[PDB]
Amino acid sequence: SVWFEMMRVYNWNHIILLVSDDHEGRAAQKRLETLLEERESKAEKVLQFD
Amino acid sequence: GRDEGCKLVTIGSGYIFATTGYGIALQKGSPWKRQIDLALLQFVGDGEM
Repeated sequence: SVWFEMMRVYNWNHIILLVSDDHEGRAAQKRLETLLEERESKAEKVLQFD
Repeated sequence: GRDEGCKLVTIGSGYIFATTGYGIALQKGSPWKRQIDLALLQFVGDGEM
């Protein structure tokens, strides 16, 4: 969310999600998409793996 | 359509004209845009419009 606040710092909009884990990564993706709904934007590509 | 005697009739149906639409003006940065747009798509999508 502070990183979403970083989208208020440098006015950056084009982001890519990369998460190694799976449990916390889904909730982080949910929170990030909830915040990106406010600017009506989305991340480019979400990534989860082993 | 309410002309007395149906005298005053336009030419064509806007073929040689601008043919624009109407909308709801929101301020640049208003978070209400997506809800209003999906509500308009719902109002057209059921014949309520």
